[PDB]
Amino acid sequence: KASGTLREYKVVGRCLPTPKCHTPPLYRMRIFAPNHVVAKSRFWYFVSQLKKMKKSSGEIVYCGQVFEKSPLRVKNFGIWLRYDSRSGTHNMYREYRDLTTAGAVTQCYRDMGARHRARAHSIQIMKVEEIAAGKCRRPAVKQFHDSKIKFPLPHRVLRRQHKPRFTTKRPNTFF
Amino acid sequence: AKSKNHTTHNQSRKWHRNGIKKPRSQRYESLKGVDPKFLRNMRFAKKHNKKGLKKMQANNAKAVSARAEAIKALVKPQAIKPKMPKGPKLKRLAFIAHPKLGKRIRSYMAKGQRLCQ
Amino acid sequence: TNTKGKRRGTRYMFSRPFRKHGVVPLATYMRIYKKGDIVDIKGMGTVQKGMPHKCYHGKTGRVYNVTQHAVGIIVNKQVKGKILAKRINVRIEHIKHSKSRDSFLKRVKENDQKKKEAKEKGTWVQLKRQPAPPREAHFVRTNGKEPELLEPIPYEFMA
Amino acid sequence: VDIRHNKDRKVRRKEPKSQDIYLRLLVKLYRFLARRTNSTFNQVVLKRLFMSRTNRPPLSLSRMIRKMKLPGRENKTAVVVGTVTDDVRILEVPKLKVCALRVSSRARSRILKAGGKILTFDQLALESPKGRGTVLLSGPRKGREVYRHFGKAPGTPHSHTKPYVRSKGRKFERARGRRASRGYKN
Amino acid sequence: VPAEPKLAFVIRIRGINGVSPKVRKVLQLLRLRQIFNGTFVKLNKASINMLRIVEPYIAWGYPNLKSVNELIYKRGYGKINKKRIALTDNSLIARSLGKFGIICMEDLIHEIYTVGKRFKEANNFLWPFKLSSPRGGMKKKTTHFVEGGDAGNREDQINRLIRRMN
RNA sequence: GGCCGCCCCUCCCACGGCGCGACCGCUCCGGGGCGGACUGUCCCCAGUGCGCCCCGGGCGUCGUCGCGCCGUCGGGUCCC
RNA sequence: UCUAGUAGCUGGUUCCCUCCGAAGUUUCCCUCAGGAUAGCUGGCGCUCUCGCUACGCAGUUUUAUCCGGUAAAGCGAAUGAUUAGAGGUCUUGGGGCAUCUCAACCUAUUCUCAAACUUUAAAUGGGUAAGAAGCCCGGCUCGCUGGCGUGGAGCCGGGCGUGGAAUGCGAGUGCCUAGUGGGCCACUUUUGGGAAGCAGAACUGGCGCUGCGGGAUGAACCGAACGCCGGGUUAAAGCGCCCGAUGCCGACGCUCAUCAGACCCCAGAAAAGGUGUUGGUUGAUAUAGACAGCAGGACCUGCCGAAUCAACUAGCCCUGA
RNA sequence: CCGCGGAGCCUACGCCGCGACGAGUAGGAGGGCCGCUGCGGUGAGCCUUGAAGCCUAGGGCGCGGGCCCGGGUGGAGCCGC
RNA sequence: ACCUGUCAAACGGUAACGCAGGUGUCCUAAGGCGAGCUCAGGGAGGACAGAAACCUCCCGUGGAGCAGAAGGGCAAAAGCU
RNA sequence: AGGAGAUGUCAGAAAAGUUACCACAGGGAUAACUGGCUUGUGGCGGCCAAGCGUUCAUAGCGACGUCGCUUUUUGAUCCUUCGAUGUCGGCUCUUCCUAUCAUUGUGAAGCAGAAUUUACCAAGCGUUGGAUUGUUCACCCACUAAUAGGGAACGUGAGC
RNA sequence: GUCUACGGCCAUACCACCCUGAACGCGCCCGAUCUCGUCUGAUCUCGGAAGCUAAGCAGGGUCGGGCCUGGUUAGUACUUGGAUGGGAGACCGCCUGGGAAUACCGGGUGCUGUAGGCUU
Repeated sequence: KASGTLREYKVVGRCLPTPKCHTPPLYRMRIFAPNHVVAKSRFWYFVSQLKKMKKSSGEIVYCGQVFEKSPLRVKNFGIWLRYDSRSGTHNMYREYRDLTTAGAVTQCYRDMGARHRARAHSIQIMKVEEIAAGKCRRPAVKQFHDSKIKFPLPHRVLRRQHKPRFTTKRPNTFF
Repeated sequence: AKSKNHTTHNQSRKWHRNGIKKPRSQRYESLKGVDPKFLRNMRFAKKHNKKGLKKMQANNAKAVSARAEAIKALVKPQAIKPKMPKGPKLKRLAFIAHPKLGKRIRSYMAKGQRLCQ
Repeated sequence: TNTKGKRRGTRYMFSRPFRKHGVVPLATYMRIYKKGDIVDIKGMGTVQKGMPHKCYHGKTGRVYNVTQHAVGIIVNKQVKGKILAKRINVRIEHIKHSKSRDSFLKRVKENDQKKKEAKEKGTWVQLKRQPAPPREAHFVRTNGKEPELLEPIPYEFMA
Repeated sequence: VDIRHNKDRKVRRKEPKSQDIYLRLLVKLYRFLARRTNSTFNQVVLKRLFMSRTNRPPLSLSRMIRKMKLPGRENKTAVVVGTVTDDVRILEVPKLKVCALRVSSRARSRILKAGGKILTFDQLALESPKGRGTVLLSGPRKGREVYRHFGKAPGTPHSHTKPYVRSKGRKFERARGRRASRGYKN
Repeated sequence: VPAEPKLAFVIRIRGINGVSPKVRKVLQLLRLRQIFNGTFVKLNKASINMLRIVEPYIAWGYPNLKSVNELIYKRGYGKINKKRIALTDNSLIARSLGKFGIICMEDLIHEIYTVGKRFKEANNFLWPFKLSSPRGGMKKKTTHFVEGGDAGNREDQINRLIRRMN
C-alpha cells in the first residue's frame, strides 16, 4: 500500500454463517491505513493468512476510526514490526515520540523507507503500545526524558529565499 | 534460404472478425444416416396415414363438440368502468391525470377554480 | 512435425481409472437412449470398437440415430474459425446421459405445476431464476463476548 | 471510440438505377404514398420499383391463376411489380384484375378476352391508394439458370450443382472424379 | 451490518489501445466504449464477476443520492429512436418510459437510485454518460485504488471522483 | 378545513433489548429396572455400551408459540 | 530475318477528394524468390425486424452439468533412480582363525529424484443446457419391434404465455471478388544452444499500415490512436537553467565518493570485504563493582569509578573495478 | 370581408430536420460544375474595336484536382452546356 | 509417405537437421466362433537330479503373454490348449 | 463393372558429369572481410584455503571448488554491404590504450651487499641492428637501460 | 432376525487369524448302472441321502493391514489478472480473485432390487 498521514481503524469481521457453524467467532484488528477502503483490504490480508478466512466467505461487521485519547500528551511508542529486505525477513522493535498513535506509525513508515529502503507493502506492523519513560531503550528517544531540557537553535538557514531574490544585505544566521 | 515453419499467430483475430458462427438450427433435420430399415418403416407409416381419416375426423369432431360445450358452460365476465380511487393521493392524482378516465372530473375541478364568474 | 495417428496423445484420456479396470459394469449397456436426448462422449479404452475420436472426448451432443450397439450423435466441432455439426457413430460404452438436460426438464415441471397452483390459489409466485442478490442488512450479536484481537505473528526461519 | 465501421453503410437501393422517366414518375407517386400513408403495401411496392430486372422475374399467367384461385382471393387485384407473361400450357383463363408494369401482348389478349381488366400502377393508386383487396405476387427469383451453378462446389462430395461446361457430351468432364472406375466418385 | 449496496457507478479510466479480447467484450457489454464514459450497474453476482474482469480498466463505487441527481440532471441524455437526445422536457421520458410508470426526471432518478423493477429499462434508456477529465488529476491510472492508484472498487470515494468529472 | 408545534393519554405494526411461561428437536454432566457382550483383581470381581421407562440439567443462533416491560427526529395520506 | 523470341527475376507504371480496408497462416504442387486452395478484404445487393406522432445473436458473466493429467505434490504407494545406519536369519558365500566377524537375503525405518513415472491433484481451459421447435391431454398409421391393451417413430386435433438467469446488441443470406501467402517485436509459458540484437513454438497485444504527448535521441516501451478550429481539463511524464511548470518560508530521515549518485524497455558489473556511518537481532559482563589506563605476582589483585564486549544482520558510501 | 389581400419555397436527381461518427500501406468502390483531343446536337455563343499561345510583386474562387477576371505580348482562330 | 511416447503450457491444434524409437512386413492362422484352463515369479517337498530336466502342494492383481516399436487394453480375458 | 502390373521425390516428369575458357537474370532472402550481439574457446584478474615454502596456509605460490573482466585468438550467428566498402604481409607515418620491459618516486620479501622477485602512483620518454621464411607467428646471432603488450574498417594499395 | 436363485452399485464388500451358527436352505458327503469325460468318477456329467457343520458360506471379534470418509498439512505449494514494484541477476514481495497433495490424528467396515423359504 501507500501512505498519507495514517489513521487507526478498528475493523471487526467474521465468516458468513454456515449450517456447520451458525455463530462464527468475531475477530478484531487495529489497522493503520490512509482510508477505510484500504483498511478493509488490509484486514482481509492478515485474517486470511491467520484464520483461513477469505473475503468471499466472510463479511466486515464493523470498520471505524479510533480517535486518539490524549492528543495533547507527549508519549513514547514501541512498534513491533516485521519487514522484508532484499535478502530475508526480519523482526524489529523501534521507538518514537508523538502525540498520537497513528502519527507514531506514520513516523515508522517514513523511517523504514529512509533507513532500510523498505516500502509499505513489505512491512507488517504487529504491535504498537505506549511505553513509559523508564522502559524506553533507544538513546534517540531517551535524550528527551529530561525535565530541564534546554537547547539553542544554532545555525538557522534562511528559508525565505527568492522573496526579494536580489538584496543588498547578506543574511544573518545567528538569532 | 531458411524461412518460418508454422504459426497460428493472428489466426484467432481473423476468425472472430466475421464471428465463430454456430450452425443454423432448423425445426426439421435431415434423415441422412439414420437406420435404413428404420426409414423403410417410417415411409410405410406415412404412406398409409390416409386410412383411418374417417376415424380421425369423427374423434376430432367429438372433441370439438365437447370443448364447445365446455365454452358454453362458462360465461365471459364483463368488468365495470374504473372509478376514482379514494385513499392513496398518488393513485387519485394519476386517475385525474389520465386523459380518458379523468376528463369529467377535470372539467368539474376547473369549473370550481374559476374566479369572478 | 508430429504424426496424424488416430490415437496419438491418448495415453491418459483412454486409460481406465485406477483400480477400475476389468469387466465393464452391465448397467452401462442397460441405459436407454432415445432420439433427441443429450449424451456426453467419453472414450473407454477397454472397448476398442466404435471408439470416438479424441477430439470428441469431453464433448456433448444429441442422439439422432439408434442402432443395435451404437448411437449416432450430432456434435459441434470447431475447425479453424467455423463450428460445424458433425455426425459420429459411437458404441454405447463410450457415452452416458447428460445430467444438465435432466435438471432443466425437472425445472419445467415444477414451473408448470407452480403456475397451476398459483392460478388455483389466486396468488403470484416467482418463476425466473435470479442472480445472487446483495446480502441484506442484519444484526450481529456479540453475546457479551469481545471480539478476539488478531495480530501478525513474528517471522521465524524454519529448516 | 472502440467501434467498427465496416458495416455502417447499408447497401440497398434508394432509387432505381434506371433512367426510364415513366418508372421515375411511378417512383415519385409511390414515394409520396409510402410517406403519407401508414400502408405497408405502398412500402413494399416502392422497394420493388427500385429493384433490378433479375430481382423482378417475370410472372407466368399460369402461376397467377394458381395463386388467385386460393380461397378468399376472389374479387381481389393481383399486383405484380414486373412482367406478366403468357403460359401456353394453360388452356382456360378466368377473369382476373391484374396490375403490372409490363404485360406481354398475348397475355394481355388472353386476359382481356376472358373478361378481365389490366391496370397500371397509377390506376392502382387511384383505385386502391392503401392497397386494400390486393394479392402481392412475385415471380420465382431463383428460377433462372445462374442458380444451378451456385453453391457447394461440383467436385465436393454431396454437391448437385452444375459445372461450367463448354459443350455437353461423353468427353466433357465425365471421367475422373465423376466415376469410381476413374479415380473416384464423391 | 448494513445491506451491501445494490447500485454501482462505473467509469472507464483507460483507453482503447491494446485491450485483451475478454476485457474488450465485457467493456462493450457495460457500454463503456470510450474513456471517461460512465454508467450505472445493478449489483449481483453476475455483474460483480464481470466487474472483476475489467478491474484495471474501470474505477467504480457506490453512488449517493446527490451523485445520481447531478449526473442525470447535468449530462443525462436519452436513447430515443437510437438517437442521443438531451432530457429537456418530461415529455421525452414519458413517451419512451411512461408505460412502466416513469413520466418525469424525478421518476427516473428514483428508479435508478432505489433500484427495483424496471431498472433495466430506465438505465438502458440513459445514454452512457460522457464525463470530462477529472479536474485536479488522478493518482495513478495503472494501479489499484488500495495501492494508491485509481482502478477497482473505491466503495464510497466514487462520489469525490464524480464531483470532479461531472 | 387538515397537519405540525407541549401535556395525561389511545390502538396496531416494524426494529432492537430485557424477563416469564408453554411446546418441539439434540445432548448428558446425570438417577433409578428390564436383556447382551468385556476384563490375567473374572465363582465372593470389576467395568462397557444397547432397548422400554419417567424425573434432573444444558443447548438449540440464542428454535416455535404467546405474555408482559424498556428504547425509536420509527411507520399507519403523520392512528384515534 | 524468324523476333516485339521466353523470363516464377530487377526497374518503372502519369489528376483530385470521399468511404471501407488486409496478409505474411492451412492443404496440394520437381513446391521453398512461384502458383492453386481455404482464410483475411471490398463491392453489389437482397430477405426480414423494432419503434413513434423485436425475428435472433454474443471473443462476457451467472446457474447446472460433464471433460482433462499441466503447475504442485508423492516415493515408509506401482515403474525406474538413489544415501545411511538398525533388528533378525535359510546362507550351492568369503575371510581371519570350536568357530567369530563381514557380505548376501529379509523386515521396520531414513536422505535425495523423474520431459518420455505415478495413487492424488489445481488455477486458467474446452463442451452442453437455461422452453412456444416448449409442456400437457385425445386420436390415427406402420410392412419395423413384439407374450401383451408391447415398444419406437410418424401423422392429425385440443389446451396452456408469469416469454421461464444477468448484461448488451437489429439480424439473416446470395453472388462476384482484389491484395496477401518473406514477417518482425513484447509480458507470460516454452525447445535447442554457454549465450546472442541467435534459431524454433503457444496465447494475447503491438509494429508492419500510424501520426500524436512522454522515454534527450529510437519501428515495437509508457500514455493515447488522428476531419479544420476556440475555451476548459487530464493521462504517461514532469516543474534549478537550456525548457512550459514548485520563486511551497513543503515533511521525516539516509548519504561525501582523490572513478559519488541521479528513474520501466535501456544501454554496464559479480563473488568476496570495510573499526565509514546508520539502524536492527542474539548473547554476555558490571556494585560483592564494569571496559580503559597506572603496575605487580604470574589467570589474579590495588588505584580511575559507569556503561561495556562479542557475533551476526542490512541500508547508503567505499575496495573489488 | 370598413381591409379583396397575405414573404420564401418544391433544379423532388430538389429542399429541410435530428443523432452518431471521421487513422491508413497493399487493395476495393463512389463522386468530380477536375483536366486533354476529336464527333453528334445546342449556345440567333465569342473573335482583326483582337482568337490560340506565352509572361505577370494585380483582384479572387474552390478542401483539392484546377478555374475566372485585370495588365503585357501575340496576330486568327476558340470555348460553354 | 506413415506410426508410438514426449515436447505441448490438464479440450483439440501446435515448430526446429528437438529427444527416445519403429515401418515398406508377418499370419490358413497369429482370421472367426465355442469350450476348457491360468500366466511371470517364489516357497516347501520327491531315485539318479546338481544354480537350471520332470512330478506334487501352497502363495501369486497379472509383476507373464497377446509376432514386429511404444503407449493403452485385457484373467472361468484379448493370454494357453 | 470389379481385381491386378506403379510411380518410396510415396497427390504419382522418362534423365549422368565437368567448366580455372565461361555466360545471363538476379540475390545482401545467402557464404568468403570489417563492423554489431555473444564470449563457449583464447587471454587477463579476483574469492576460499588443502597443501608447498627446513620451521610457517597467505614473503612468494596455490589443489578441490567458485565469481568476474576483455574483445590483440578462434568460434557461434547472419543485422548492414553482391547495379562492387579493392584482399595477406612488409615498407612509411601519426595518434591513442595500459593489462609497466626500462627510466622518475615509493611500499614488501625467505630484502646482509650485489642481483632478483611481489605490489602502488604512473604511458612523460624509450623499446634496436641482422641470418632463414611471402609470410603474421617463430627461431637464432649481437648490441642494449629495456629490447613490454596492444588499438585506430584485424589503421594505412587514387601512399608504394 | 436370517438364507437361497438371479442381480445392481463393485473392498464401508478385500486380506490374515480367532469365536459362534437354532430352523429351512446352501454345502461338505455316499456311489458309478445309465448320460457324459478323464492317466486317475480328483475335476466334469450322472444316481443318491448313512453322516457332519471340521471346511466352504453367514454373523461377530482384532488399540489388525488395506479400503472409504473427515481433520491436519494450509490459506501453505501453485495459480487468472496488475503495476514506470524490488533486485546486477537468480528470483522475491504486494494488489485482485481461485486454491491443492504426503507424513500425522480421528470415525466407519456393505447398501440394496425381483422372486421363493426358515424363524409355526
